[PDB]
Amino acid sequence: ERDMDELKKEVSMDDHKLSLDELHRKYGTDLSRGLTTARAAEILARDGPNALTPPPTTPEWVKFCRQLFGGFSMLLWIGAVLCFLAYGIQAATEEEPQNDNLYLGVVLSAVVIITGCFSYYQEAKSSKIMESFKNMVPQQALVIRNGEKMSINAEEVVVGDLVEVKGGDRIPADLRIISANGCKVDNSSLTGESEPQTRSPDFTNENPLETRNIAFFSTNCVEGTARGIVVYTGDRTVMGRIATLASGLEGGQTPIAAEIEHFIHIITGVAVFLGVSFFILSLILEYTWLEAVIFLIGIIVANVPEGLLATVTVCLTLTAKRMARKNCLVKNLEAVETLGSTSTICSDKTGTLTQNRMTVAHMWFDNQIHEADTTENQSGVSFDKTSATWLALSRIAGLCNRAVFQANQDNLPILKRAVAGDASESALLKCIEVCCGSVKEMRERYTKIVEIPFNSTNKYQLSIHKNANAGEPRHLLVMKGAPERILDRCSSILIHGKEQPLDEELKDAFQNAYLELGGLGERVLGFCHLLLPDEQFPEGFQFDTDDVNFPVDNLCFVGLISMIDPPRAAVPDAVGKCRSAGIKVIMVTGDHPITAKAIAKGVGIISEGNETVEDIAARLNIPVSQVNPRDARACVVHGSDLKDMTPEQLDDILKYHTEIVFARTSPQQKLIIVEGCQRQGAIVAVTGDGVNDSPALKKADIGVAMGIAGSDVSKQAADMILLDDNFASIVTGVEEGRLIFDNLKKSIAYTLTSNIPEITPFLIFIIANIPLPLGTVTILCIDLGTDMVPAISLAYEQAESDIMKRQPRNPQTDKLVNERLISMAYGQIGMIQALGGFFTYFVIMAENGFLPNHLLGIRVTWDDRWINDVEDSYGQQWTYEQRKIVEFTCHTAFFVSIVVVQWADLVICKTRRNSVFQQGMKNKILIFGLFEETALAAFLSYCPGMGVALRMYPLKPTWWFCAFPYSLLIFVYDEVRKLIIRRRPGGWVEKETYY
Amino acid sequence: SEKKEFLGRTGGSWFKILLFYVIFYGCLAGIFIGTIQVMLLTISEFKPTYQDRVAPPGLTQIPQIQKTEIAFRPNDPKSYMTYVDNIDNFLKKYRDSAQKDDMIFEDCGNVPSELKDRGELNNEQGERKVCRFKLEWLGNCSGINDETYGYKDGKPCVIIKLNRVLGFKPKPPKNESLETYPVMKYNPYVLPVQCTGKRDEDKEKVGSIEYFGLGGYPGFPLQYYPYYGKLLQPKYLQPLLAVQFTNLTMDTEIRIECKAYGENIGYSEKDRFQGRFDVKI
Amino acid sequence: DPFYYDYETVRNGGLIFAALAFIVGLVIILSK
Ligand SMILES: C[C@@H]1O[C@@H](O[C@H]2C[C@@H](O)[C@]3(CO)[C@H]4[C@H](O)C[C@]5(C)[C@@H](C6=CC(=O)OC6)CC[C@]5(O)[C@@H]4CC[C@]3(O)C2)[C@H](O)[C@H](O)[C@H]1O
Ligand SMILES: CC(C)CCC[C@@H](C)[C@H]1CC[C@H]2[C@@H]3CC=C4C[C@@H](O)CC[C@]4(C)[C@H]3CC[C@]12C
Ligand SMILES: CC(C)CCC[C@@H](C)[C@H]1CC[C@H]2[C@@H]3CC=C4C[C@@H](O)CC[C@]4(C)[C@H]3CC[C@]12C
Ligand SMILES: [Mg+2]
Ligand SMILES: [Mg+2]
Ligand SMILES: [Mg+2]
Repeated sequence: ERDMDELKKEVSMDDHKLSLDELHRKYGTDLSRGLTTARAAEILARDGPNALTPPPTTPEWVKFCRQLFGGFSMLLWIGAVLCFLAYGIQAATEEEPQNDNLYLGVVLSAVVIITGCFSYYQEAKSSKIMESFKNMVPQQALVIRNGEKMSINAEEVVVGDLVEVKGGDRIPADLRIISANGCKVDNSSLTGESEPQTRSPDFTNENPLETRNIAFFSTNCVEGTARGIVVYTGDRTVMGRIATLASGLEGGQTPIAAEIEHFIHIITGVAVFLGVSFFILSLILEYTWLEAVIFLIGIIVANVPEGLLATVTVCLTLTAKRMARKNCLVKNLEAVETLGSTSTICSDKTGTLTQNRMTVAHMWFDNQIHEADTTENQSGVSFDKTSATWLALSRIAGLCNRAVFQANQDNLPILKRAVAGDASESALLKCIEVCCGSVKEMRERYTKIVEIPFNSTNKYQLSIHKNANAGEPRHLLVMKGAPERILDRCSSILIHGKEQPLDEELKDAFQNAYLELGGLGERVLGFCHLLLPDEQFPEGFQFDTDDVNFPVDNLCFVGLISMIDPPRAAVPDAVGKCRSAGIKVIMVTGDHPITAKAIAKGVGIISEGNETVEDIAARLNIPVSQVNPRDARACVVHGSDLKDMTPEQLDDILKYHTEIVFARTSPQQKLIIVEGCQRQGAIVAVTGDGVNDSPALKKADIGVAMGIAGSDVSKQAADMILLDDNFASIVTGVEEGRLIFDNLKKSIAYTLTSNIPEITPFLIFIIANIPLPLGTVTILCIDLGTDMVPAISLAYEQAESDIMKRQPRNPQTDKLVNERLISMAYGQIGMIQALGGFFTYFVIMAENGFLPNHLLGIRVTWDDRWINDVEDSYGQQWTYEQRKIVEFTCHTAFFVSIVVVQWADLVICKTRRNSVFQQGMKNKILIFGLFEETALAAFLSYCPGMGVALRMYPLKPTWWFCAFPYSLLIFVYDEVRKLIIRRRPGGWVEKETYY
Repeated sequence: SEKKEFLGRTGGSWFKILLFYVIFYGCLAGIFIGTIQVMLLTISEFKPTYQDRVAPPGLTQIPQIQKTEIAFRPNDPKSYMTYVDNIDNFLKKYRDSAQKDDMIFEDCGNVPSELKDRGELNNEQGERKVCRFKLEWLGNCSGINDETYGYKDGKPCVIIKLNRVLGFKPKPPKNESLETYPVMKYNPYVLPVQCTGKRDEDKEKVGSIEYFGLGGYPGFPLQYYPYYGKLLQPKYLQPLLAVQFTNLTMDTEIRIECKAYGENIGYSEKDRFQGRFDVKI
Repeated sequence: DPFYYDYETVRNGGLIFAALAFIVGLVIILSK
């Protein structure tokens, strides 16, 4: 299969260039009569129906398992297995862990299971809402067999049978065009070409993709009619190969998951360091290998942050919820953050950056160019329509067209409403409908007699009607066509309602105007009219298209009409915000260079003032090869050159040019550009619409498709989708992703601060041989019991500064959890928390008759069930359950004290840099975190029967206030730390602490 | 690991970091010791702050077992050496030669008598005297030289002892007492104890019970109470009560529960040694 | 007797607080 996907990454080839003789000699077909019914029915069952094999991915609900493993749920899994193993070793004697260690493993297991359940439910919900969006309407092909046209199901079409396509019809399979009349197909999705390309029987370009003798699958035919023999069917077609390639690539590891892996390696690192060093230490004193192993497992497992999976998953889920609120839907749960880490965005032009709707831009009147309103809501400026030249031109443009408003468009806005016709004809129709009034009564005002549709050669389209005016009953003739040819066929010029001959001054003014608008990226169509000598051509004269009835030369040229597809409204602002974020924007398109660069300048991918090599060569009147490419900050790379390029050349291009636009690029080349960007070691986001973006959007670190105007294949290959087709969301994304990162740290930090006061009680327990300060149940009531709500609330923290001002993070340098962070949580704050806990501990025990210095070495006799006389400092005798009750009352106050220091830890974790007096307590979820936390702890302590159940006993009032000064110390310490960090950003406190 | 110039991982500034942690952890330590010091300033030298936890005092045995079971061969010396040595080290403090001093010791009634109240909890009066306890008070079990001496060797014997609680003044059951089983009539001045095979249910019971108390009285004299603490009354000798089982079934294991009765006494079903007692033999 | 501590009043106080702070936090979450 490797060889297969090696053959799918290579651009295609074909038989497209042949004589029709050799075409049907090879295919064994009749040109006019197609094939026989029996032959078609033979080929249909020979290989397979015409359709793509349904997407190879249909994971059974057993895919649940996918969410139960990952990289972190694995750590919790081995944690649980170590727990169960430890219990197994503890079956060596009669043992308590029935209430301790087995419960610990089962709890870990429950956490993994539930987390997987939730994440899987979210992803599955996204899957469902994606399934609902699938609307597939069967479109039956019109075939021709045994001389008769039969319209049959598209999936019944075979190889090498004659097929006819008409206006609006979708191309059934890959065809070789034998004949054509006025046929413009829409290739916008497949090859990326914006304007409809004419299709002809003739061989034009060597590359089968840009040639005119081939029609492609999934392309809609704009206008005209055509006949062709089917070259390819089903999965063997072009987009079928694109789809099978896109389905056969790999997602790649997300930066977030990688950071999680690094983090895990750290935590397990200190886990086994402590475990081993303490195993050795414990063997150094007394305890046998049994007890020693028990201690090893106890520590390594204790170092595992049980609730951190839950909290992180919930966090990602929350941000994902907001993304969904903005109608930005991410297929994958961990692909939400990726945007924030993206240093380069490769975007396609048509369908993505643009509205993909051809619209009239500038016009030519009286040797003057006037810009129309190109906005969708018509919020711009209208030209001056008082001029009669505009009246004449508008009448010409409106009267000769194939464009017709379809039946059901009435209430809809004249722009966004549907039109049956060509691109140019649609734009013209809409413009004339808005500006000059209704084109209905105006088109039927003049009665069309005999018209010539745009020819295969010279492409001139003319029509001629009677006169609707009062004074002059002359026969009116109108023609539109390419500026140069109509320049060849015209003599007279119209200005301000009165004619003239052509003088080379204003003729070349017209020329330079045409080259200006053409160089501006817009496509220009020349418009002319000639009234006729009704004396020579009477009112009864019936003239046909056989010969020339009308003086094809010496016409009256009126003006030019240029058109282009505008960018979507939120696009320029979005690109600006992206460039402000430090993200490099590179347009990647298979469109023509002239339009590509223009659009790029329009949206701001290429800024004002920057010049390409060709621009410098143009201004200085020197050969293009002369100027130094280093002097060119912006570049447009023709697709022709990219095929001959090596990796070093692409690297140099990407390095030495800030504003880059790749034009006339095939899908595979898009893939190569993306991979080239990844060779630089930089995170990549790609945005596209059609199937040509399917290989790119798949391979990219994160893909982004368009909900409506995007195709199905690239929608499947994308890791993210925009439902409302709002480009601005991308900015929000890189905003969101950049924020959620910071909060995550905080979140993580918080829980990891809890482990030090969690672990140490069982540590010194082994060391100083003191009664156990902190039980297992309490610890579970901390990690999963209390800290949950604050840790989640830490996700509702906002930006501490402008996040879109800073440069994108460095994956190698900037880490999620790094040495600084551990230096903080484990090193400093957690230690103070532990001190607070042991303080409370000693307070309780000392107040009940057991002094701290006496408490050393007691546990041996203390944990003994059968010693019921145990002397405190006062000389009193304690039974087992009595002193164990005291110890259990020490557990609860230790737990509460943990909550108490977690107050201060929560507040200070709320902000990594800013002082709390700045960022404010404005987060409400945080406040409720505190209240709920305290109330929960107090409940656990004081709820009836909890001394029987969890063996948590009520606390005397004073107990509660023992942990206060340590918490205050934590707050003050981190506050002055977050002071000095602000004041001295050299900085020692900044390098060592700030995380 | 190492390159120029760093020690794994980054070793240039190590002095700064480690100094910072020395000072830091030093401050943390000092702070903790401070809080603990004030905490220790708030604790009394005479009476503990909370006595509510030990409130139902427990009953304990002289040969504390692995788990509540005396199982030994009446023949093999090495069988009961454990128990025997335990009782030896237990009653080593009670010898007539062990208490010589009339200074720190007081010769009290040969018969159970009223509670002895000495001053207050404070140090106003000096170190308090302690009543004497003669080993003769327990006959046939460890009385001086003559007999046993095998310490239950012919037939099982165990002394029961009440736990010590500061200021505790044991209240014996009223003379109106409800079904306390055969007991003597001296009830006002002593805290009583009685033993049975199984408590409230059908019994395997085989036994013959002989009690040695103060003056041959099955219970603790109140004249040894209240206990004034380790500080005010060091070398304090608490009352002891010997219980011998003469007739028993030898090769079969039976269980025995001893209960102490009184108003100041209470029992926990969860704590089997609290207020009551359990031994398998 | 010093051997009697009132755990029930302390308990009541704890639970009552719990209810108060919990419902207060509920008031905080809902900002109208
Ligand atoms: C004196 C010593 O202690 C007694 O047992 C000790 C070992 C073992 O039994 C346990 C229960 O299994 C350990 C267990 O190992 C690991 C923990 C689950 C671990 C945690 C991971 C985590 O995430 O949270 C906490 C830290 C301590 C822990 O909470 C318990 C604490 C109670 C204890 O019971 C103590 C026996 O008496 C033994 O025989 C004697 O040697
Ligand atoms: C400077 C400020 C912020 C605090 C100064 C620290 C010292 C002097 C304070 C902080 C915490 C305090 C303790 C809190 C707990 C109580 C328990 C009570 O049963 C006896 C006193 C005692 C132990 C307090 C004594 C003084 C104490 C140790
Ligand atoms: C909410 C934040 C800002 C902390 C401030 C409130 C603190 C000081 C309050 C809230 C919870 C409170 C406790 C609620 C439980 C009761 C039980 C009672 O038998 C003794 C007092 C005691 C133990 C309270 C002491 C004061 C307490 C610790
Ligand atoms: Mg992907
Ligand atoms: Mg596109
Ligand atoms: Mg933890």
